[PDB]
Amino acid sequence: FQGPTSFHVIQTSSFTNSTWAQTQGSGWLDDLQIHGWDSDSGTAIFLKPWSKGNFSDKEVAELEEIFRVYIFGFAREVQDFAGDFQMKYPFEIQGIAGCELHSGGAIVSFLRGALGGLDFLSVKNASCVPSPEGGSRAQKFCALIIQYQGIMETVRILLYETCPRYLLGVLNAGKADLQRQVKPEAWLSSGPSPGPGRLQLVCHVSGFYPKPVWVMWMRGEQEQQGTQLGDILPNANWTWYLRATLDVADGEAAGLSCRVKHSSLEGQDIILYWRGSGLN
Amino acid sequence: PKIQRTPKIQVYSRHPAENGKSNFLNCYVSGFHPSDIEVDLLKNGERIEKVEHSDLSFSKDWSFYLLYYTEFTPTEKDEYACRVNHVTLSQPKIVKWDRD
Ligand SMILES: *[C@@H]1O[C@H](CO[C@@H]2O[C@@H](C)[C@@H](O)[C@@H](O)[C@@H]2O)[C@@H](O[C@@H]2O[C@H](CO)[C@@H](O[C@@H]3O[C@H](CO[C@H]4O[C@H](CO)[C@@H](O)[C@H](O)[C@@H]4O)[C@@H](O)[C@H](O[C@H]4O[C@H](CO)[C@@H](O)[C@H](O)[C@@H]4O)[C@@H]3O)[C@H](O)[C@H]2NC(C)=O)[C@H](O[C@@H]2O[C@@H](C)[C@@H](O)[C@@H](O)[C@@H]2O)[C@H]1NC(C)=O
Ligand SMILES: CCCCCCCCCCCCC/C=C\[C@H](O)[C@@H](COP(=O)(O)OCC[N+](C)(C)C)NC(=O)CCCCCCCCCCCCCCC
Ligand SMILES: *[C@@H]1O[C@H](CO)[C@@H](O[C@@H]2O[C@H](CO)[C@@H](O)[C@H](O)[C@H]2NC(C)=O)[C@H](O)[C@H]1NC(C)=O
Ligand SMILES: [Cl-]
Ligand SMILES: [Cl-]
Ligand SMILES: [Cl-]
Ligand SMILES: [Cl-]
Ligand code: NI
Repeated sequence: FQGPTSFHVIQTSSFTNSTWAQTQGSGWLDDLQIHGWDSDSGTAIFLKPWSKGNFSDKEVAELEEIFRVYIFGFAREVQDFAGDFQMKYPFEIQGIAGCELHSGGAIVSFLRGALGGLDFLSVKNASCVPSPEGGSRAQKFCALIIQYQGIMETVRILLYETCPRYLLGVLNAGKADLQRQVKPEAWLSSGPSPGPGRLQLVCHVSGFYPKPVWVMWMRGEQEQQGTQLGDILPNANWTWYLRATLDVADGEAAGLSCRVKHSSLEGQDIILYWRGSGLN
Repeated sequence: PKIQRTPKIQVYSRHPAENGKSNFLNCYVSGFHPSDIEVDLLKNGERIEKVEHSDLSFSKDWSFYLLYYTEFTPTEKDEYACRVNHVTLSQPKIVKWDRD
């Protein structure tokens, strides 16, 4: 099937000083947000009608309570122990946890934590593993949390028992949006390129869903290996935008075309033709 | 934790720019750290009021990213921009939209 294959929740916890911290969180299917965390209320914001997947309201509420309790206690413990391993304010902690469906059907779970934007720890085999960037501080931290009752057991349950069945339920409940097909549009632009007698041609491709796409500058049926893909950029409302560029000598630009292949097109590729001399 | 990351700022329209035709102006701000950041979309150097944005997310390398956007009708003379302020930036950085 098409569309996202993973669910994850993220945490950004910003510690301004000894007494002030604030946590942002959200839930995601690959890059598509399906949950928000509302710090006004300590509850989740459900962004799609199907964002609860096949979970009952009782179970959703229970998970919300777990997160609400975690978010509050995390800040409490981090502060109490910020004196223990010397940590200078301000600092920021990040966390990502979830699971992913792989080819063959297997579901793999993951949890990673970061401090100041560098890896700090991960959970592997239901055990806390310090990352080498986290230093001795990450070692002391892992040895601490494993002693606090219930934490690792709750983490184990969520990672390996709750997340896999949530992912399967929500991938199915949301399939009409998740596996929809949205045709891109494409257009050409130009502009100066570094060096004498060089031009940069740009094939813009916008509005496609799902994310996998193929864009190539061509000469007839010969793909131009010099094609450079830019990073895929988001549009609002769950579609994407991509620039494919080609550096070409002046006077060798004629004969170039841009071909777009996409799952939504039903084999009707988009082909754009570069014309010279300001004939667009 | 010591090293801060200045934002990358990319401004682009949802559709090819055509004068008179409603469009969407996107500003993608990425690669930055820490997460505190201020982002405005400008019309002729004035802050646009009706601007939406994504909730905070981050890359595999822990760098933050945000998408800000508004509807807009491009014209011949109107100028649009994205203005970012961040602890790595001394003054706010203004990246102009260029339909090319
Ligand atoms: C949300 O959906 C989840 C996925 O549901 C399936 O997929 C979606 C897309 C729809 O198509 C659904 O109709 C469909 O059910 C639900 O989770 C899944 O529930 C099923 C049904 O209970 C469950 O099947 C059982 O699996 C065990 C074996 O599981 C072990 O081994 C497999 C490898 O083989 C491994 O993958 C697992 O992780 C385990 O290690 C099996 O023993 C059971 O057999 C018994 O029951 C069947 C009748 O169903 C009977 O024929 C047998 O003879 C025997 O009695 C049964 O086959 C899936 O394992 C499970 N999948 C996952 C990933 O968890 C989910 O259901 C809820 O969770 C379940 C774990 C279970 O407690 C259910 O009773 C719950 O309702 C559903 N709802 C929620 C809230 O999560
Ligand atoms: C490895 C990273 C974890 C390190 C974080 C450490 C700082 C701890 C701050 C939280 C303090 C928690 C308070 C103490 C115990 C909590 O109650 C305990 C358990 O309670 P217990 O049954 O033992 O006692 C009864 C209490 N209740 C009566 C209250 C249930 N709960 C917790 O610690 C929460 C665990 C946090 C898990 C974080 C996310 C894990 C992965 C998520 C994967 C997503 C899949 C979900 C699908 C939607
Ligand atoms: C931590 O930071 C907060 C701001 O985020 C500080 O709050 C200010 O505190 C001063 C001193 O008491 C007050 O005069 C201000 O009115 C507060 N501002 C706000 C917006 O609340 C807080 O005091 C800091 N704590 C410590 C221990 O330094
Ligand atoms: Cl996708
Ligand atoms: Cl909260
Ligand atoms: Cl639990
Ligand atoms: Cl087209
Ligand atoms: Ni500067």
